[PDB]
Amino acid sequence: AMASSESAFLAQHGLAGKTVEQIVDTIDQTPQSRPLPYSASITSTELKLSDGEQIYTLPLGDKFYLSFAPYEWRTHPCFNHSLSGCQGEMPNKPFTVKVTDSKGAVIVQKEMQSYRNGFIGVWLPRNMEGTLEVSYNGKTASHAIATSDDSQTCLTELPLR
Amino acid sequence: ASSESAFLAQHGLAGKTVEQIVDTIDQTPPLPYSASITSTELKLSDGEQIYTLPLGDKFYLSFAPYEWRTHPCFNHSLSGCQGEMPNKPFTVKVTDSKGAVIVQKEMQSYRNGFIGVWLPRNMEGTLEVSYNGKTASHAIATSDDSQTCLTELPLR
Ligand SMILES: [Cl-]
Repeated sequence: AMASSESAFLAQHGLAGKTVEQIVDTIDQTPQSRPLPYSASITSTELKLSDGEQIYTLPLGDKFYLSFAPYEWRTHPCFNHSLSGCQGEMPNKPFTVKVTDSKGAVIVQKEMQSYRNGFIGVWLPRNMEGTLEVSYNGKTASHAIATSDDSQTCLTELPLR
Repeated sequence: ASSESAFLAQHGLAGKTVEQIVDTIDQTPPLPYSASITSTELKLSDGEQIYTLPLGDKFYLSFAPYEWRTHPCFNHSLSGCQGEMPNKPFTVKVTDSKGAVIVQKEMQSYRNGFIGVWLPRNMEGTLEVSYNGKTASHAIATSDDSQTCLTELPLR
């Protein structure tokens, strides 16, 4: 009969009518310093949103979201990515990004720009295992990744050497 | 925890992707809640409040082949007029405007007489359904304002 607080939250933060990917992309890529006015974190299966004590959960779709932040000097640990609170070391930098699965298939291969928050997000098939490689100005980092339901959505262990 | 998050947990929708939730609902063999799907979201209600779950990259189209009788339908929901041919085998083909075959599958209609397909967004094309040497066809589109229910499929 009446609009939920959850539905109203969506409407007031610019998120109504968007697909869940567009919502995640919009939030992760917002060109503001952190923290954002509301909290947002992402797991293998849910986007969690909050205006205060109260939490809304939006199911993800067919694709797993991995957000990673390459670094040169220092890093911080991360399991589920905070779209609203975390700052990576390298904002607005051009990277070359390659994701390859366990049987050699290239899933991602392109030039990507890190966001204001220093992260890059990719949308990946679920239940794969593979490798992410990142490269910047002659330097590279790589790390094993997986996209099962218990896999992390945040990868910060990418020291460029 | 919000009314919304609790609702999902309580009805065992927690940790499912939005496609799994839609599939579960549409394919159920008497859900204690209401549900309606649009081009861009799933609406859920407990009768007091309405929750909205954004869909993903694919459009959900639910359709009902028929032989003798049919009913008009805008967006697909649990309530309203149901389909006509429950738990039957069909062969479903979807071709896009440039002739690419998008789906070609044998699919079983659900207890409500519908079949659901997940399609790329912003495409136009044709849906064709076969059953016992009879066929039905209809133009379809998956734009942000297209309907998610198609009942105009007379098997002939
Ligand atoms: Cl709510």
